[PDB]
Amino acid sequence: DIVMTQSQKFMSTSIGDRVSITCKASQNVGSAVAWYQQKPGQSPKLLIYSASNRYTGVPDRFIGSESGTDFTLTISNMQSEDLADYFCQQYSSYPLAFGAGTKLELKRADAAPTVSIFPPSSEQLTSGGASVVCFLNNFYPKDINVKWKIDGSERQNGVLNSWTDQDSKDSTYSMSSTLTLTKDEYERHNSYTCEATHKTSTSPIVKSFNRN
Amino acid sequence: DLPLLCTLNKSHLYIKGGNASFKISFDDIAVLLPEYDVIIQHPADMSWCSKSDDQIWLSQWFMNAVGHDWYLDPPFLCRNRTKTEGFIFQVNTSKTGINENYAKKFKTGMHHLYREYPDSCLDGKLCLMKAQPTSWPLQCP
Amino acid sequence: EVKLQQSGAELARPGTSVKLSCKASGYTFTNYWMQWIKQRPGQGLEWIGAVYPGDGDTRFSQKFKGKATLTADKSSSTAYMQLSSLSSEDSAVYFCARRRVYYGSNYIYALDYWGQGTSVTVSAAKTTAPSVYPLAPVGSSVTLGCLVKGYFPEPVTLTWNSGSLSSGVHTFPAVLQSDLYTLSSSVTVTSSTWPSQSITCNVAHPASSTKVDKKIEPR
Ligand SMILES: *[C@@H]1O[C@H](CO)[C@@H](O[C@@H]2O[C@H](CO)[C@@H](O)[C@H](O)[C@H]2NC(C)=O)[C@H](O)[C@H]1NC(C)=O
Ligand SMILES: *[C@@H]1O[C@H](CO)[C@@H](O)[C@H](O)[C@H]1NC(C)=O
Ligand SMILES: [Cl-]
Repeated sequence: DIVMTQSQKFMSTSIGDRVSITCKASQNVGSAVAWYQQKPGQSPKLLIYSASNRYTGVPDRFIGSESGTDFTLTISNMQSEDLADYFCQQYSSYPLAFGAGTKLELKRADAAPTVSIFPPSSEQLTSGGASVVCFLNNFYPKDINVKWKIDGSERQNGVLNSWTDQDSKDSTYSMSSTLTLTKDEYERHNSYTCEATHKTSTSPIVKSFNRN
Repeated sequence: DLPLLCTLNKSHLYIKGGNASFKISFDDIAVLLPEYDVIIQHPADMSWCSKSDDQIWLSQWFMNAVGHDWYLDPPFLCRNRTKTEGFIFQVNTSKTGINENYAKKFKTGMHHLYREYPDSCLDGKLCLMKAQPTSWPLQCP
Repeated sequence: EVKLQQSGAELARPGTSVKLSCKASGYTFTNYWMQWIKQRPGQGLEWIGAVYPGDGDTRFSQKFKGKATLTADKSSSTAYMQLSSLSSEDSAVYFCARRRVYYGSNYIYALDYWGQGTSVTVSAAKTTAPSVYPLAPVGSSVTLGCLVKGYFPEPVTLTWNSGSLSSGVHTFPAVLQSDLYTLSSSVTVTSSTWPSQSITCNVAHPASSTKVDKKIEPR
């Protein structure tokens, strides 16, 4: 089978910049390569076919090019509406193969997360459950690591994480981390901590409470 | 008796022989693959390509006319006659890797077969010849 | 005009099967192979296979052999994809797209038209209403939260003060874990805003026909 090896999964860009996304075919596929654009919750749209031909209504700024088994999608001048996922594909032969995709995101100044911790609610404890919630809000860049510590011991089981997409207005990211225990397991420990590692600080941002 | 050959726009190639009439295309789409289709290593293997004696005859004539060596040259492919997608045979004419020698032999055969062979197979590029039925063009002789 | 219309969202128990449909309009159905593509949450596109409606011939990605069954009905211009022995890894959005039957060099052989996608969710859960928990603080600004747990299926509509408090809100995408969903939301307001003014989390789950309000009260 022919495999398409796409460049970087995430690319930070600025509006008006020239952006290049690359894809490498495992064998020669001639020029039988397509590029697709996809926005969240929408179907992918065909941008380029035959490596360099713009599909119907595709603007001039999308430039497809080829060199042997190396294929490139260039956005000559990135517009705000171009922030999206991009996928290369070979269609020379079955099985068709897609590149892993590249998401173009917007560059902005680094921002430390605002961290807030919440012990289980009175209502949840009444029902026998115990969730500890940590929000890590409005940070930049997107890479972040949250570690839960219970009495200085790292806890991995019972952690549920969720991340927002890049905010449309301020270009930040946010994250929610929920540690769920039984009320009995929760009452067997005192100190509950969520520690966030982000490039904005050389030491983790720590939010903590003691059950007792 | 001899099949009729035609070139329109110095790029679109055709061949007619009796009731059979094909368009000859060259591009990077590998429509057939040895994993799915009929491998042709002897002229008689073409009985599996079609129910039509005329389509089999014209395909064998073309391959003989370009100098194909049924036993020593790389085998080629056709779609099994039981499939309904359509008659087709495919020859690998890629001027690259292990196929280079055969691709040069094919190119020579095509230059001898067609008056002005407009060779579209680029050096080092995947290029596959697909022969498919078509109505004989109105502008052809 | 060319259109590919896919069937609605699927909810299925583990080990069962679902059959997705893609109805084609505005073109000759038999001149195209219908492609199927999978997209897992936050991941890329993965080609599954294709079906030729003329005789039902198929092409598959090696991974999906034994998982997907591809058929087509020429009379109704519909292609079908049956997904068998369903597991959590099958929860995804599935797209259909068309690709022309080869007929010379002068056609586009990329996937020019696509369906809108069909969501498949694999879970052992029955329709369950959510538990909604108000999260009061443990500066210049205060952050309040709302925790929505143990529900199925998606979606829930979460708002703050009936949607009148929209700035400084982060509603996180729901996550499926152990057959049930969890969703959370935070709201950040000035220290002058809360608790002087009331702030309530509103959660609607139409599948269970439930609407719950939880006022955030100081601990
Ligand atoms: C062309 O296709 C037919 C199927 O339509 C192939 O015939 C089958 O061959 C198997 C053995 O490999 C038999 O068990 C089946 O009974 C055959 N089916 C029918 C309908 O005849 C045939 O072999 C294919 N031709 C080539 C050259 O591969
Ligand atoms: C070949 O001849 C048969 C009748 O013998 C006819 O049905 C068929 O259409 C002919 N082929 C073409 C392309 O005309
Ligand atoms: Cl432009």
